[PDB]
Amino acid sequence: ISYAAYLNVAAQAIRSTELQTASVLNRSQTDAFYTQYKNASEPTPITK
Amino acid sequence: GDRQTGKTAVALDTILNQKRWNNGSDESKKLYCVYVAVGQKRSTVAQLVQTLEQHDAMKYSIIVAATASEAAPLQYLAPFTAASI
Amino acid sequence: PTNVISITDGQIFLEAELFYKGIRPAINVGLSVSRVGSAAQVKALKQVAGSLKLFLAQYREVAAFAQFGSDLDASTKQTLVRGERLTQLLKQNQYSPLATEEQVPLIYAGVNGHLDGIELSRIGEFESSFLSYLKSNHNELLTEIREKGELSKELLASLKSATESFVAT
Amino acid sequence: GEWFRDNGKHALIVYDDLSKQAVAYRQLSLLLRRPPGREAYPGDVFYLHSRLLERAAKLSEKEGSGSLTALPVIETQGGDVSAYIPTNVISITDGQIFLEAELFYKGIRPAINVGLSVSRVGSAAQVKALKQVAGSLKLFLAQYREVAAFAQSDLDASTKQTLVRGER
Amino acid sequence: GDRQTGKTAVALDTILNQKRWNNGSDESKKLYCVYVAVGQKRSTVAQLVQTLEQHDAMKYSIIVAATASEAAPLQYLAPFTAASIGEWFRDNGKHALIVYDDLSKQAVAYRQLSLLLRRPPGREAYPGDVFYLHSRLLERAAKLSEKEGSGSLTALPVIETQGGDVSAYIPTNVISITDGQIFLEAELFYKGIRPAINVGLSVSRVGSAAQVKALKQVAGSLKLFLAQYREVAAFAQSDLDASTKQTLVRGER
Amino acid sequence: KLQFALPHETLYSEVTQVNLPAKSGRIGVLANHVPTVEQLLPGVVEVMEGSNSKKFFISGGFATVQPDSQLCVTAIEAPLESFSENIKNLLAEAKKNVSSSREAAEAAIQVEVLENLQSV
Amino acid sequence: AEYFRDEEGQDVLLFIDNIFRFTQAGSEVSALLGRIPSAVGYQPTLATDMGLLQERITTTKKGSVTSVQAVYVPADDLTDPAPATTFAHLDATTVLSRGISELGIYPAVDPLDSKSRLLD
Amino acid sequence: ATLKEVEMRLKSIKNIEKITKTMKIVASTRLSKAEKAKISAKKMDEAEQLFYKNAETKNKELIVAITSDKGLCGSIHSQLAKAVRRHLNDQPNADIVTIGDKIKMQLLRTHPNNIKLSINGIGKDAPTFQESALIADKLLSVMKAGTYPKISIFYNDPVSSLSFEPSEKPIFNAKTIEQSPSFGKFEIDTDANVPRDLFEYTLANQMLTAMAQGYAAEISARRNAMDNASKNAGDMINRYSILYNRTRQAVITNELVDIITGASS
Amino acid sequence: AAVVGQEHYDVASKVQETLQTYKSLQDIIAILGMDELSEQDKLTVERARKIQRFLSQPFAVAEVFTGIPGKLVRLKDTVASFKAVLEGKYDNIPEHAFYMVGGIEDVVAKAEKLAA
Amino acid sequence: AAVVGQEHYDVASKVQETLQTYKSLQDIIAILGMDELSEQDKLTVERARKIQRFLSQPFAVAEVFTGIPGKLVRLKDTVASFKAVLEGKYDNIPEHAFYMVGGIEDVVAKAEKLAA
Repeated sequence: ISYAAYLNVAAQAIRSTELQTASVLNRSQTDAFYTQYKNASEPTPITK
Repeated sequence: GDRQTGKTAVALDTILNQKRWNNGSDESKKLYCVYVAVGQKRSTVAQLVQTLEQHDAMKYSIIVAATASEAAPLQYLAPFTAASI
Repeated sequence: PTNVISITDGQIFLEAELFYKGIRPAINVGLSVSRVGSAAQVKALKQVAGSLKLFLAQYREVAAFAQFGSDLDASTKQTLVRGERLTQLLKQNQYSPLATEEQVPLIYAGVNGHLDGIELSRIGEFESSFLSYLKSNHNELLTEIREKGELSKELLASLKSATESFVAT
Repeated sequence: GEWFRDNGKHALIVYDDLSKQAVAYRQLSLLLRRPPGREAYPGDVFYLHSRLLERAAKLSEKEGSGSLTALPVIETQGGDVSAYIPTNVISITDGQIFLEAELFYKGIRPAINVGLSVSRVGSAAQVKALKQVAGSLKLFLAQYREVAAFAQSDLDASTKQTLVRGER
Repeated sequence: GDRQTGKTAVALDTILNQKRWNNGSDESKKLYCVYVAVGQKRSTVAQLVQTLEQHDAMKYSIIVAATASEAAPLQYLAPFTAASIGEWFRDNGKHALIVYDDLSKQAVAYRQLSLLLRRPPGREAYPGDVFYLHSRLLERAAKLSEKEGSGSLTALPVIETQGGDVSAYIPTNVISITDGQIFLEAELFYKGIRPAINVGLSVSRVGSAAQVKALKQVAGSLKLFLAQYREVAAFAQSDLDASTKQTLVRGER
Repeated sequence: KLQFALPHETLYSEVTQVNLPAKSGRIGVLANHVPTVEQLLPGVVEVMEGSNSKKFFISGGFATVQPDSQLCVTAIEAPLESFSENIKNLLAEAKKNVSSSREAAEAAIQVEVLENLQSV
Repeated sequence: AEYFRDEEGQDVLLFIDNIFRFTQAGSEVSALLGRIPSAVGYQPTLATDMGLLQERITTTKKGSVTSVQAVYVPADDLTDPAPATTFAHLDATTVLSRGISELGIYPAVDPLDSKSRLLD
Repeated sequence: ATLKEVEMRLKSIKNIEKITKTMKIVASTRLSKAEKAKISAKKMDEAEQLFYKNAETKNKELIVAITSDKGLCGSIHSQLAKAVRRHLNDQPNADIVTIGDKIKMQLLRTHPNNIKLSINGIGKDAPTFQESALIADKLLSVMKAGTYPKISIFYNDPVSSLSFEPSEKPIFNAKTIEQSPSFGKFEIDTDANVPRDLFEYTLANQMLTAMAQGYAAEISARRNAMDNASKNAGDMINRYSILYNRTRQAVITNELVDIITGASS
Repeated sequence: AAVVGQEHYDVASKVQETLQTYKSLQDIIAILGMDELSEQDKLTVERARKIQRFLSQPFAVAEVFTGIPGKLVRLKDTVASFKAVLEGKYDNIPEHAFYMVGGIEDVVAKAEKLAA
Repeated sequence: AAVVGQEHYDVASKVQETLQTYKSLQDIIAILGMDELSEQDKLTVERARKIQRFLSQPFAVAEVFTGIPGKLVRLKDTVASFKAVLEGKYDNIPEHAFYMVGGIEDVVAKAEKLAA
């Protein structure tokens, strides 16, 4: 898997004893979608 | 709706689709149309009768008129005597 | 004006601004009413125009929201897309009446969203052509609409099929 | 009321509603062909109301402190206060209480909008105990009015505290 | 223009300037200027009189007075009488001027009279014959032909618009009669432009070939230019383009 | 010196000795160490600037001694104490997750983090 | 006041309360007299009566009355004829504010709002 | 009525003025956090840039752009749209990944073909490492970013706290990193996958920075716009207030004439 | 709350407040949008829209107006049904499934009708 | 559309509708701006601003008063001139190019003047 995805997962796990502030938790927990497009035609907004 | 901005034309439209029934049979569906024109100029009326004659609708239209010149009593009196007809 | 409004059984508002806006005939349909409603008109035309009023009313609400620059969801844009075509459908040339037999199809088509599909620009082209197509083939249908003034299940289906047949163009 | 007032006593007279007194004077005047005036009310409608509203009094203490509290009621037709009869009366009376429709709907009964209510005599006839513990109340509510202009998000803590205090 | 913006003062400056024309030898150059003070406090007029005698301009000028204290019939007849004096100069062929401050108060006076004559109030409660009054008054002022001695009696009537309401019956009625108007912007007056002129709500069209040719050549297209300044400052809240910026810079200077 | 930087925070933007776990095993950098680029593995990091030593649990990043002796450390997030019992409990659950499941790789990374936790 | 001014030479200062109620009183007197109410009800002779009052308030050779008047704006509409007529007489306007008094500034006077033509 | 229709419309404008005021305050509050983050973020980025500069690394084509899903933040969206469009004249065939519905809509008009990947759900959000990382992971897989040896990113550099200038930067792929002249001063193995990893790590770090610069500019612009909105609404309030006052008087006068006419009889 | 009883009053009070909120927020929704208003506000707006068309009820004498059969609902039944709606037990029912309904059964039935 | 011809009527129709739209959005434009209104509308508005300016035509009797030589434009010329502008053929040059001048040929020339 991609290096920055690897680090991301590690960072998210790392915000776990928990003590953490909301902003830490937010950088490690966000909801979104990615709507792919085409050369037009859009593969639907799938949760990122 | 605002003055004679085709306001007059709305009435003429009714007459025109009623051309189909009037020309057509069915006496009880023949709306012999009565157009009452109050306060309007002779020129306006003159254009209307030509339009109507072109559209062959003065074969079933009645025009009751009280032109702008034609008196205030006659203008007051014009709808009620149109009503009688 | 107030006195007459009370006396009359309907008001048929026409608005000048909507004339300039290019709705000719310009009818302010929001204030155009017949308090009693439909039964003084043809049954066929009553059936077809059943949700035409609802669509236009929804279009009006939706159209208003859009001008405040708030982003539109798809549901509003279904309404918007349907509504726009309908507005163009309403427009008619002065001194051009239309036989009821040839007003029933156009409204059926519109309400059944065949014209909501068809592009706004070519709505005017479609109306003329649609009538021509029915004149060629389903002129029997036009006669029936005139003669019987109602649309049977079969006739409604036939009419649906006719519009569908002319979905090409 | 004068008998009570004269006896030195105090009493409360609630004239409800002077708006209907006004109309009656209008009807009377117009029918007597007496000159019409602003808002088709006779011009001495002011004179009538003022005469009435000055009979309410708290006498000198040598005259035995004869009070006669009054609370006239004016009915606002379309919430109009610019109207000739309201404008006149507001000026004549010292104090007004102006209730607002939204507050009534929002279940705030009394629906009095104390933004538009004032008393001039005020704290002279406020219980001392109640004055002490509601100087603060005036200030809190004053802030609450200003802090009503935040009603969305990202706001100062002070604003959030105010919202809690004010709403409660 | 608007109330006590030194409305009078703008006109006063004209009267003063004509002192190298009003002490100017040529009688064509000599104006005999009339200041009609209507509805003005007699004290303020006395200060004006002192100003005029300080600028020694009083000797070529007349003051006609129908103060606020002075009664409405006197006020009503106040412009008419003044114009007769003006006509005496005019009918000597001699050039003259009459500045009427304020015809708006003459309207209020005629309103008062009409109401007190039980004559029905016209539009904006100002009598329906208010137009007739102004028109008969205004069209006396003229540049006569050489045959008639080339009479002059220039007219600068001073209308006090309350709230700058220029749709108002009396202002519109006056505007249609008059040739050119000099509307003054209060906001600019306050905001340190004295005199403060609306660069398009002041118009004229009869003075342009009667003005000095030097000041026609130099002033060529400047009205347009400052209506490009007007455009530039219209859309500034135009471009950062050097031409537009240059116009803003020129305009400010 | 040392730039030690996170997106929303900076830990230590003349640092004398730094001990780092990198894709090269463990590397210690002391004063002048010739300029490197090494990707920092998820790490337990000790930074000493003078004799004073600060102990960090760091979510990895990238490490670069610059030629001008600016030790650019970039990492996503961290103290050691902040990471630190409930975390041990959670990781047991996460260990269970590895049995089923990118999510497969993710749970494997969580086990790597569990190793990193075990280091504490 | 005039006995003081004219016949004791004194400069005196005469306060008036609401000049709205002066106008209002006059408006009523026209209507009572039956005289056609001039625009916004006010007496047709509104201007002349005020004119006499405020030209008997002036500096004579003998003395001078000066008057500070209290203007209670009619529904905060200064476009109304009665404020305009008042403003004709006024040489200064003093614009007290309670907002300003609430800034603890007594003088209540709102300085920017207050304007005079006597300031020159 | 004139009077009632004026009055209600004027009330609407008044409420609008108040809301745009309210928003301007809330915007300022929101802005402070955005900027604070952006300092730290930008500092972090500079350290990576320290490598790229000293390395002299330098540079189909990718275009990425960042703006919110939401509108009414001023012309952030459309100044950015124009500057993307300027660089879309520079290469029409480049594949645009649009992060934000607003930038998507404007660009969709100039070319809809180039829209290849897009992000919905970023709009309201403040910069977050997780989002940038995930977008990067998808960017690598879906768009095969390295295949395009040119990458270009667009954002709004918040030039002043009243201004925003749209700005762009490249993200250095492993091929570039490989052939950079100073890369021996930096020491790493020839068997290392560090170029392709450093590419990936800085794909997210640069993208996050691009988001931070943009977001701060966006919220700042929104504050500015909402302040100016309050003012514009105010001017109209005043104009219609004069109309209202005149109309109030007009009703009284017209009614009065009727009263007089009646009295005369 | 005693003349027509506490329940009737309370239910109706909730309606009044909810609607008054909806109307006030209607202005905010107009430019800013409903999404820029809180989760609580969004639920209140959603309830209000549902209530808004819950008011809609056809009449027997609007079998010639709208041509839609009338609906009659018992007094007790109306009070109960509004209480339920407010409790949000029927906030799983579409807005248009409150349009021109009668009782609670009808509100559910029109949800089923839309479902099919 | 036949009294003065279909082409004339079509040209006029588009002008009336376009200008009416521009006027309709004047409230919104003023409170906000055009960078907070639709792109589609902004094109229309920009076209309309040009059209608005196009309508200028100093008169020959106003030539003195404006100070700008008179402009008299033939009807046959007029239909052509507006048609082109409506199709945006020459829309790409300053709004001031259209300002205070007559015919399409003149606008083009005044663009050349401005360009210098």
